[PDB]
Order: sequence, then structure tokens, then C-alpha cells
Amino acid sequence: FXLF
Amino acid sequence: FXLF
Amino acid sequence: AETTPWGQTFVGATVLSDSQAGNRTICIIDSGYDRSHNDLNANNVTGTNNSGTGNWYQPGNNNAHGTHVAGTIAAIANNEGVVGVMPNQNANIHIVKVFNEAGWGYSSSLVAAIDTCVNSGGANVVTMSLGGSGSTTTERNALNTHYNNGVLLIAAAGNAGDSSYSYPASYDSVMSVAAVDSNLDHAAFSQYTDQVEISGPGEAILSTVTVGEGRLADITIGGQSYFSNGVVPHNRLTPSGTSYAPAPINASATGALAECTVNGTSFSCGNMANKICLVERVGNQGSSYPEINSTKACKTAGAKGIIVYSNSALPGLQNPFLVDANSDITVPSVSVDRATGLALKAKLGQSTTVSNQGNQDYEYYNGTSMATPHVSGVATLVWSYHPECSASQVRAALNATADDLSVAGRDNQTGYGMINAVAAKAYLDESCTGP
Amino acid sequence: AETTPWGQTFVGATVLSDSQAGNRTICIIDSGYDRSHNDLNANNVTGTNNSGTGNWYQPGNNNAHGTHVAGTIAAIANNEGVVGVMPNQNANIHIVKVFNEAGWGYSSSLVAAIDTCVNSGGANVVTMSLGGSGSTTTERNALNTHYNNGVLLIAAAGNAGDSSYSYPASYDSVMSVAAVDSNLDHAAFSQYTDQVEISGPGEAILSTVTVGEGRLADITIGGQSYFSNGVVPHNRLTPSGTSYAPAPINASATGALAECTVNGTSFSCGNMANKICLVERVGNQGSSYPEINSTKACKTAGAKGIIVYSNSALPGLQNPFLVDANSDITVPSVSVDRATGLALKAKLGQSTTVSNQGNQDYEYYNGTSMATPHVSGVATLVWSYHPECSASQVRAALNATADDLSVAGRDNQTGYGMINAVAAKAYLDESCTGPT
Ligand SMILES: [Ca+2]
Ligand SMILES: [Ca+2]
Ligand SMILES: [Ca+2]
Ligand SMILES: [Ca+2]
Ligand SMILES: [Mg+2]
Ligand SMILES: [Mg+2]
Ligand SMILES: [Mg+2]
Ligand SMILES: [Mg+2]
Ligand SMILES: [Mg+2]
Ligand SMILES: [Mg+2]
Ligand SMILES: [Mg+2]
Ligand SMILES: [Mg+2]
Repeated sequence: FXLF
Repeated sequence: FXLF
Repeated sequence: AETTPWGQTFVGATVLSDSQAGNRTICIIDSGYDRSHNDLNANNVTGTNNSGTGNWYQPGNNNAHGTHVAGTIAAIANNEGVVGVMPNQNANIHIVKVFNEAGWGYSSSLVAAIDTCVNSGGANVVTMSLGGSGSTTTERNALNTHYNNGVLLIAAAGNAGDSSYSYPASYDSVMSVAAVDSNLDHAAFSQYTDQVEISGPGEAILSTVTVGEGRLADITIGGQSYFSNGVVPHNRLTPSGTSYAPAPINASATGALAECTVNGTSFSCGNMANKICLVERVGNQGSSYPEINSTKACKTAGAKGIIVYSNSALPGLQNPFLVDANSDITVPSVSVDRATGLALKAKLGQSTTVSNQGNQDYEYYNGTSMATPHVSGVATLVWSYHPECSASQVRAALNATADDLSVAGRDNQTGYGMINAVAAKAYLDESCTGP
Repeated sequence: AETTPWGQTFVGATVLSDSQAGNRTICIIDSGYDRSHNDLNANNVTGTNNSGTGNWYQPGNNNAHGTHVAGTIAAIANNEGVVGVMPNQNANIHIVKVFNEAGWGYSSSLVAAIDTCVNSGGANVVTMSLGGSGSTTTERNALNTHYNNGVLLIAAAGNAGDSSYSYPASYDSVMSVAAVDSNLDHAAFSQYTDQVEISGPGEAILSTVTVGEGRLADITIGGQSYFSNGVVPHNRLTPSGTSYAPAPINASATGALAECTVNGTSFSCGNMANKICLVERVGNQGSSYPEINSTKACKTAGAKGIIVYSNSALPGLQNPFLVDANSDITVPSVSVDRATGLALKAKLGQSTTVSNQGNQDYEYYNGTSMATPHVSGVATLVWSYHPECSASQVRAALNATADDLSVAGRDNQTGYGMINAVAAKAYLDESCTGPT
């Protein structure tokens, strides 16, 4: 703000 | 990366 | 048939029992949970919907990350698919969907999502395979409060391949998790910082994904499959405008197994026409993406199928990007670890079938996001044996019993080392503070 | 004539001599230094050029920030312009220009800039009125090492008006500086965090800017100027597409002074035709931009010139944004502090000239970037009296002697309080560790  |  | 991905075995989840896990609740803040999946449907799972992300039990399209994470934590043991850290439908799982296909869509903040996990889900453990570069005092304070109140917070370190701090992982109240491969080598992409606390399986991690969105591979010789050894379908990328886009080759190829010998930096493939070409990987992903070199050597030789095995530098199972600038690899190609590649050497000359299949319900992923659920899953499992211990005590137990990796002592790449469920449990067996 | 901005007086720079400053070197990592400026030309200044930012001594166009910062630290005492913390041409200054008009233009990283300050500049103090939201271990380690090696690091906390951490300010090795106004009130834009350590003048700070790029205001009555009192030309903004853009009114107006009455939130301006309208500010900048209210009340009444003075809530000198949605304010308007507004009441009825003029060499700025140089300038000034004390010891002295602001004790808004040069010097005079 993501996925990891 | 700004000025403050 | 049900497969146990290497990560599950390495962390020691398979030797313990989740029979008491019903006394624990783990909340997954991610992109949702595909409850329609056969390996996830019958879990003791609940969730709290948010106006910005639809239903927690419906990830949507191309938003399978949360389902992969959930599978690592609790894929159900049932003779099909895979198994997670707590596979026997005992652990309580709560889902908070903050990501949509397009990106973050939660109507509120991460703090609000965590609040939901604790207040609505009754979470004891909150796992977050996500993060951002920014940090704030209000957020730091909120998470510290949850942690001191007894909630164990675990998050991914990030995949930027640098020393940058990703939050929430980098707050003192949260466990920052790094990724390692099946040889326990530090994953090139795993961010290294003085916050990195513990490591978990993060390269070539097989798990559940939204139904039909996955992809798998296989190698068969003599009617037997190497699937359980770990066969990764090449993540092929080809030019798409000002960048690269996925261009997977899903097909099957059969032929006599032949190996392209590697001498220095040159290949000796000979004539691979009508054959399945076995080749050692030359170089490794990091500053570049060399997978195309060994792969192309085989293709140019006329190979019908290609099998690339790990080199001595990184013998573990790798799931690298197959950057195909000229779209030369139009045949099915896969990646296997060094041990598997050497085993295949003894089968040279035998009929071999290599295959990549799309529309699957499982897939191999790389990321600190994959390592994180191994750590939070194990944390929850170990905690179920001693629910009276506090989150801080459990966190300490995990760190104190982790298997030291890389250079001696805690380091920025792997923290205290590889999480060890058995050792952590034995630690708490003595007392909440160890022996 | 030469003006002493309020900040210089408030931090104690005007009563503590910089005669020993020659034994100190302060490095300014910013947007350059206009060495052609009369208040900066004769300083003991040097710099290290970088391939991406031209000459450190030529800021270029619309890139005056570093010059404003430098002026606060060392504008020269020469009977003209202003004066900085160390105005007598003693302190050594090293310049590293990391910003161009377009933004960050340095070919390398912040760490590289700090390395240059130390290696090439021989810096004892490194001042950074800049930052970002990101943080890294490589940075944390490098700065902690420089700090333990004896280099004092000082940086701005940021102007986002929230609790977010801006770096380098938020690293343990760097002093995070907050901004306050002339009444010592916390600036609404100053980020508040548990890293904020000390405060300095950051609202309506007059300093040097690239020659000809500045803007100033003035109020004259009976042939006498109120410039030294602090007169801020309204930072007027008018609609520009989906946002706002600067639309300053630079002109002069003369007329009898008359005051618009304020009752709570209501105005009674009467007929201001041909008059200079004096009016108390209603509301204050923060969640909104109310400057337009008192200003428009005067304009609608027919005022040819306007003077807005601070209310009791924020009596210090304010330099707020005059958001003019309907482009109503087409006359020269200015802002003055409460003391000045009250002092003007005695002049009601007298011919008053209000003027805003561009093409100046000085300008009023707001920001934690303005507070930072007061802190680093004072740190350098104080340290010059005890050069053998360590950076860590000087830092502790500044915090131990700051004048507590806001709530009792250290707080996220103002840290330990307002920097105090005289008190800090007295602390170190006893010993590098202060009183026992
Ligand atoms: Ca299963
Ligand atoms: Ca180690
Ligand atoms: Ca001067
Ligand atoms: Ca205080
Ligand atoms: Mg942490
Ligand atoms: Mg950590
Ligand atoms: Mg280690
Ligand atoms: Mg050195
Ligand atoms: Mg700090
Ligand atoms: Mg600080
Ligand atoms: Mg010394
Ligand atoms: Mg204070």
C-alpha cells in the first residue's frame, strides 16, 4: 500500500 | 525523495 | 494423491499434531480465501466482509495470493492436493480481505483490519503477507498495543532485494519474516534488514490457488512421477509492448532423455531432436535472469521437452523467470532441484514425458509472503500446545529455537534462522520461558 | 537597514557571539547556495559539485530553498538584508546541492551526500531540511556510524500534518526538528512523532532567497515602516484547473486606515472605499484555509488595501494560504501578528500605505525546513565554545536545555521544546555532560  |  | 511440499517438512509441521489447535485462532489479512476449493472448503474458517472488497470467501479473478497463503497454513489433509501446517480441520481461521484484483481496496486502514481480526475474529495470531514503505507513530503505537495485549503479529519482509524496511514487518511489535529456498539459501529477493527476525520456505512453494487459476508440471519415466520431488513449470515471459508478459507453454512432450553437457560456459547438446533435454542451469537469477541460456541451448538443439536442474551455487528448487526475448521456448520446459537433476542422469536414454498443465487448483509461488504463513502457521501450531503462554513468549521461543543459517549468529538476511516447530515446542514444554 | 527576523532573537542567536565559529563546519544538504547574494557572498563557504546538479553556488531558477536555509544559518551582518544565527563571517559552511528546480537531481544517494559533507567538507554538523517516507537499514547504519564518529545530524520532521515518520529525521542518529511560530505555538503542519526531539522557528521565517526571486510586504504610516515588525505578503492562490496556483497581488495602495469590527464569526466592516482595511483574523489555518474570510470581508466593503492581524488563538505571525476561489482579492493584502495589529489601532484614520512587491532578494517561508537551520545553526554556534565535546554530548545539551513547550515534558509535537542557545551554552560551560 502491496502483497509480498 | 523532497524539500521540507 | 496428496503431496507434502518441501516447506512443510522443513519446518517440522508434519511431525507435530494440530489436535489441540482449536484453542487458537489465526487471522489472515490478505486477498481473500477461495472457500470453494476442495483443500480449503471444510476448514474451521470464518471472515468479516468489508464494503470495499466484496466477500472474504470469494477472492475474485487473478487475486489468488490469499488463497496460496491460506493453503500453506491449513490446506486440508485428504488424499488430494497438498497439506498445510495445520491440515486436520482443527485450527480456527479468520479471513480479512484487504486486497482486490486491482490492489488494496479495504474501506479502512491496516490498523482497522487488525482490529477486526482481534475484535471480530478473536485472533491470537495475525499474519500479514503484505506491506508498504511508509511508517507512522499512530500505527506503531496501535500494533504495539495489540502485541502487548497478547496478539502475535507476523509479517513479510518484502521482495525488493534491498535493505529497505517494509511495514508492518519492520515495527518492533511485529516479526519480520525472510525467505529461503529448499537448500536453506537466502532468497535473492528477500529484503535484508536489522528487523528480519526469522526465516521460512519462500522459493518454489506449492500451495492452493483460486480454482482453475493455477499451473503444474510433471516428469514421468517408467510410469512413475517425479511430482513429489518438485517439478516447477517454467514461468515464461515474452515481450508485450514496453515490457514482458506471461506466455506459459502448457503441453506435453515425450522422448528419450538426453543431457546437454555443460563445459565452462559452453554447451554440448548435440542433436536433441525427438528428445527430452536435461540440462544444468548456468548462472542464477538475481542481478539478471539467465534461465533462458541453458533452456535455449536445449531448444536450439531441437529438444521436444526441456528439464533444467539446479547448479551447485543454488542446489535448491528454483522457480525463476524464464525471460524469452525472442519467444524461442515454444516447448514445455520445467525446473527441478539439483538432487533430482542428478537422479535423472541415471535415467538417460529412457522414454520421458515432460508436461506443463494450466487450469490447475495449485501453483508454485515465490515470496516472503510464502515464508510468512510457514512462520505464522507454525507459531499457531506450537502455541496450541501451550495456550497459556503469551505472544511475546511464543515469539521468543521461535527465535531461540530457530536453526541458525548463513553466517554464525543473527544476520540481516535470515534473522535467527529457519523456524523449527519441534524445537520451539520442546522449548515451551519446559516452561513459557524455556528451560 | 538590516532586519533581525524573530527566530534569531527567540533562539538566543542575537546574544551569543559567533566569534569562535571558525572552529566548526556545518554542511547544508539542500538545493544550492546563491553565492551572488549580498548576505551570503562573503561567508567562509565551499561546496562539492555533483554531476546531476550543476554548480553548488548557482541554485538555478525557482530553486531558492537552500538559499533560504543558508540565510537562516549565516546571513551576514552588513547593515543590509537580514542576519543569520552566525552572521559575522566566522563559521565554515560546506554546500552539497542535491535538489534542482525539478526535484532531486543528485547522481547518488542521501548517504553519499552526507559522506561528501564529512569527507570533502570536514563537516561537524550536517543539516538536512528534506526527507522521504522510506527507511532502509543501509541508511540507518551509515548515519548511526557518522553520528558515533562525531558528526551531529539534524533534519526536518516534515510538513504533512500527521504522525508519519519522515527520514532521515526519524532515525535514532538524527535530531528530528519540529516547527513553531512566533508565539511558540506548534505549527499545524509540523509532523508529530515519538522521534520529534526539538523545536525551532518555522512559521513566517524571513530569509535570503535567490536574487530577484523573492517577495516582500510593507506597511508605512507617517513615513515610518513596520517592516521590522514582520509584514507578510498574502500567499494568494486562485483556481487552476482541478487545483490552485499562486496568484500574488504585487502593488501598492494608500488610504486612511479603518478597522473592520469582528464579533465572534461575524463582520461589520462598514464602508471601506478608499481605505486600508485592518481586520482581525477569524479562524486559523489547519483543517481548512479561512484567511479568505476576514480578507474578503474587507474587500467586499471596498477596501483598496488590507491588513489582517492574528487572533488570540494563534497570536504569532502567520503566513497562511489565502485561498481565493472567486479571485475576489485583487488588492494588496498582508498578514501581521497580534501585537502589530493592536499597535496599528492607534493609527486609525491616518494615511497608510500597504504594498507587496516582487523581484526581491528575501522572502517569508514556512516549514520544518525553516526550523531545522535554526537548530543546526544554534548547535554549531554553541558547539564552537566547546569543540572537544562530542556530537552526542552537544545533542544532549540542546535537549536538556530546550524550553519546554505544549504539555509538560517531551511530547510528539514539540519534542523537548524550543532550542535555547544561551541555556545550552551554560550547560556545556559546566562540562561536556552538564551539571552533575
Ligand atoms: Ca489436501
Ligand atoms: Ca545466521
Ligand atoms: Ca545582512
Ligand atoms: Ca512539552
Ligand atoms: Mg519487526
Ligand atoms: Mg522483526
Ligand atoms: Mg541466521
Ligand atoms: Mg571516514
Ligand atoms: Mg531522529
Ligand atoms: Mg529525533
Ligand atoms: Mg572530538
Ligand atoms: Mg516540549
